[PDB]
Amino acid sequence: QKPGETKEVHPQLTTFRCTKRGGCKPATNFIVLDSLSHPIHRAEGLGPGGCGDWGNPPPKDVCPDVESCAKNCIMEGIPDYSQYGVTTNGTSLRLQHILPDGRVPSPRVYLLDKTKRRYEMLHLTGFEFTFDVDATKLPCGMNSALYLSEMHPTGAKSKYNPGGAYYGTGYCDAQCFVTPFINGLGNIEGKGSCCNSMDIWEANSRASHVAPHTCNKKGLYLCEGEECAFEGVCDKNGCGWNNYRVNVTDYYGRGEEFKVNTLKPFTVVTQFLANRRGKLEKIHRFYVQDGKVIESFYTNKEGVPYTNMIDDEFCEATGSRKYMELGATQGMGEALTRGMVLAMSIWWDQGGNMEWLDHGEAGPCAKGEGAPSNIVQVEPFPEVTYTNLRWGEIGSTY
Ligand SMILES: OC[C@H]1O[C@@H](O[C@H]2[C@H](O)[C@@H](O)[C@@H](O)O[C@@H]2CO)[C@H](O)[C@@H](O)[C@@H]1O
Ligand SMILES: OC[C@H]1O[C@@H](O[C@H]2[C@H](O)[C@@H](O)[C@H](O)O[C@@H]2CO)[C@H](O)[C@@H](O)[C@@H]1O
Ligand SMILES: *[C@@H]1O[C@H](CO)[C@@H](O)[C@H](O)[C@H]1NC(C)=O
Repeated sequence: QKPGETKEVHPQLTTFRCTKRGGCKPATNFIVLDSLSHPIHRAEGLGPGGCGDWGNPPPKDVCPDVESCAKNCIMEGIPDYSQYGVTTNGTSLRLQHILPDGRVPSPRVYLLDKTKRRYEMLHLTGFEFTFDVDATKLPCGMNSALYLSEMHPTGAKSKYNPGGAYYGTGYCDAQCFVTPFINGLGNIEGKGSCCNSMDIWEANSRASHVAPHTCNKKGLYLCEGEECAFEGVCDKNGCGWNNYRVNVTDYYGRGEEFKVNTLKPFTVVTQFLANRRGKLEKIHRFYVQDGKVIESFYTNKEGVPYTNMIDDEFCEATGSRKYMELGATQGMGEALTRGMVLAMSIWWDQGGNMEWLDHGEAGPCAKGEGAPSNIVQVEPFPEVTYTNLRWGEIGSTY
C-alpha cells in the first residue's frame, strides 16, 4: 500500500553483539509494527474503509489488480507507537496486549537496522541469541513470542511497495496465512505467505516452548491451494520442545518450586550448534536467574530419546513429520545461515485457547482456562517485556 502523509516514528532499541574477547557491545536498532497493523485506508474521494481483513484478498472495488491497489490503498505512518502497546526504554521493549482503555492491539513488531530501511538480518547458525524477559503478566492462553522468519531484508521494497521495511512490509511465517497484502503488494489471488520460521520463544508464565519450523522453499513463497495446507510447503506444527511434553514438571512455572521461577525476571539463552561442516545439528536452550545458570532439563519420557537438545533424532521420534520432510535441522540451519528477521509479538487464541502451549501434554492450564474471556478475568492487561537482546559467540552472551 502507498505510504500516507503521517510520519512513522520508530521506537529505538539498544541491543548487543557479543564475543568472548570483547563481551557484549551496544548497537542501535529500531522497532517497526507490521505493515497491516498501520492504519490502512483508501485514496482521496474513495470513501471510508480499509483494503481488506486478515485471511482474505483485498477488495476488488479498489484492488482489481496490483497496480490499482498500490494507488488506491494508503498506509499511514504511526507517530506514537504507545497507541499500539509498543514502547521502548533503552534496552527494554514492552509489548502490551490490552491497553487501559480496552483496545487490544496485540502488537507484532520487527527489528530494523540502524538505517530504518532494512531489517536487521540475524545469521545464527553456529552462534547464540539471548534475552532477558518478564513473563509475570502472561497467564494461561497468552503467547509472548520472539522468533525469526525468512522475510526479505527490505520488506521487498519495489515500485508498487515504496514503503518496504520502514513500514514493516513483507511478513511471512510457516503457517502460510492469507493476508490482503504480501510483500507490500495487493494479494489479488488470495495466496498464502509462507516462509521458514525459527520459534526461539513462545511462552507465558506457565509454559515455555521452542520450535523450528521448516519449509521446502527459500524466503517468502506465495502458496496456492494444497501448497498452503498441512501436506504443503511449510511445517505448521514445528518440532516442539517443552519440558511438560517430555515429562518434566518442575522446571518452569510460577513459584520457588520451579527451577525457572516465572514470578521473577530471567534470562533465556538459545545456542544453534553446528557440526564440523557448518550445518546446524542441535538447538540448546538454558536459562539464567538470580545470577545462576539453570541448565536445560533432559527428556524424561518413555519412547522419547534421552536428550537435552533439539535434534533430528528427537524430532523424528516425537512425530514431527513435516519438520523432517521439509528440511530437518540442516534445512532450518540453512535458512538461519542465509539470514532471518527478528519478530516479537503478544497474542491470544479465540479458537483454540492456545492449548498446544500450556494445556494437557504442554502444561498445567485447565480446559477453558486459556480462553480470552477468562484471560481478562485473571490478568486484565497482559504484557511482556524483552530486555538486553544480544547475540554472538557461543558462551559470550551470559
Ligand atoms: O496465529 C496468529 C499469530 O501468529 C503469530 O506468529 C506465529 C506464527 O504464525 C507461527 O508459524 C510460529 O512461527 O509462531 C509465531 C509466533 O507465535 C504472530 O506473531 C501473531 O501476531 C499472530 O496473531
Ligand atoms: O497457528 C497456531 C499455532 O499452531 C501451533 O501448532 C499446534 C497446532 O495449532 C495444533 O493443532 C497441533 O495439534 O499442535 C501443534 C503443536 O504441535 C504452532 O506450533 C504455533 O507456532 C502456531 O502459532
Ligand atoms: C514421568 O516422570 C516420572 C518422574 O520422573 C517417572 O516416574 C515416570 O515413569 C515418567 N513417565 C513416563 C511415561 O516416562
